[PDB]
Amino acid sequence: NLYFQGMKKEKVEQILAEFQLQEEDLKKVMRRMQKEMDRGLRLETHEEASVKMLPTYVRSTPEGSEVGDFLSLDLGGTNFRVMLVKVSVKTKHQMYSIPEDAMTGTAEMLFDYISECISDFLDKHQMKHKKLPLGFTFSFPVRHEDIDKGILLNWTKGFKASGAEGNNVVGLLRDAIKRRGDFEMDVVAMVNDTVATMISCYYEDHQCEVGMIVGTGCNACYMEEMQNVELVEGDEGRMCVNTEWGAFGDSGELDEFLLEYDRLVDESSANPGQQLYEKLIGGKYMGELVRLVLLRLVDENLLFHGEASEQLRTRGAFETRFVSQVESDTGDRKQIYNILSTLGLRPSTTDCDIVRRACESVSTRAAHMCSAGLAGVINRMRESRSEDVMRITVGVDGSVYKLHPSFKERFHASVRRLTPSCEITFIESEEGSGRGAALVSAVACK
Ligand SMILES: CS(=O)(=O)c1ccc([C@@H](C[C@H]2CCC(=O)C2)C(=O)Nc2cnccn2)cc1Cl
Ligand SMILES: OC[C@H]1O[C@H](O)[C@H](O)[C@@H](O)[C@@H]1O
Repeated sequence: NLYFQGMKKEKVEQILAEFQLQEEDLKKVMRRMQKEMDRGLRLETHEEASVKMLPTYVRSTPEGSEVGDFLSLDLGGTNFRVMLVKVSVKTKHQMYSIPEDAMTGTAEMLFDYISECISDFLDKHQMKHKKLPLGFTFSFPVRHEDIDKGILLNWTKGFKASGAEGNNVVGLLRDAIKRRGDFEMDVVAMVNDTVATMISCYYEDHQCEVGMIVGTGCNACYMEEMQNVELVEGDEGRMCVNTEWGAFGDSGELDEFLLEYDRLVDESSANPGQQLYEKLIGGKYMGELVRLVLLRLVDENLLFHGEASEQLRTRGAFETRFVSQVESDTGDRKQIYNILSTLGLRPSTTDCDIVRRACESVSTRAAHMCSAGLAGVINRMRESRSEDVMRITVGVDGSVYKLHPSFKERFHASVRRLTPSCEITFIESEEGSGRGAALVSAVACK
């Protein structure tokens, strides 16, 4: 019965319409983000600011860098990456899966693991004896005192290792290295992944002064005028600021836009009440948002005969990669069918179409919300600079931006609508977070 199949779809659409954000909604978000950014930069309001605008101590500096071998560490997904880079060739690269116990255990365990992975890598390439300059991409909010010293403000993205928050991260790393005592490293720089991504792209294209990650988490950094970074002495040149925009909304700034699914995701997360804007966008949460929408549709007898399988009712079962796979479906529904069948469902073609619409609704909202953030930053920059038309390059990494079949296109379109009088070039970084840490280390070394 097509009429009834059709009636189901119309009811689904009414439910999914909740995810829509009009252009004026996005402008509001953008303005509110810019407001929060202003607040993070100012001494008077930094402590209260949800968007921390953390100085990175990465500065505009004359051309050039030290040459040779640099080790780069990259922590901030569940995979830890070690990279040898010769200044530039990524001579060698190894990725290591972080055990469950290390991400939610003690900082000692986490950093012991990291140190072990480093010895493994140094062994695979017979260079454990060589004392190397090391750049550390550490993808969490850090309050820096310098390029090589900064305290972890709080874990995000489900990290929970005790004894890390409030401590110098470079010290934690150094301590773990010393405890193992089988190699030595000169940790010269610690940067955020947004920062590393920007640096890696900047190397290729000097117009790159913004980095953005849309991966497990979502964040951005940009080159701010020193005169605007009240938290650091000096008015000359530029310094990269790590926005930590994922925490936008943590003070209520997004309340009118948060849906029931968002509340649910937030409440089941490792950091309830935190990173709310990130929870609208990041790959850690996207598949779960879809899962909750699907459960709602099942509850309304709109999907899967009103029955959800064990798998569909399993936390994290609807993987963000499935959202990407569903929206990649060519129209034969074959990809969608296979995902849902593996989730223990017996989907009809209508079921498949509805799941497609759910995915599109969540991912479009993610794209649009993300666009308001980036537009806020770029518009801010254009204003801070003398600029009628600002031509700028944004370096981007992260599986959501890179792998989702239509996120990038929706995101770009929306950003462009919100940034007239800007000309934004987007570059997808290759090795960005790893390569960027080595590059910053080479510059920090000179
Ligand atoms: C000429 S360069 O490509 O070697 C280069 C120089 C400058 C820098 C800066 C960071 C860039 C990023 C965007 C921007 O406008 C400046 C750098 O490495 N700065 C730095 C490094 N260490 C300590 C303090 N500052 C990086 C790089 Cl790869
Ligand atoms: O990994 C992308 C982002 O994830 C989270 O938002 C982290 O707090 C931030 O530091 C990082 O840049």
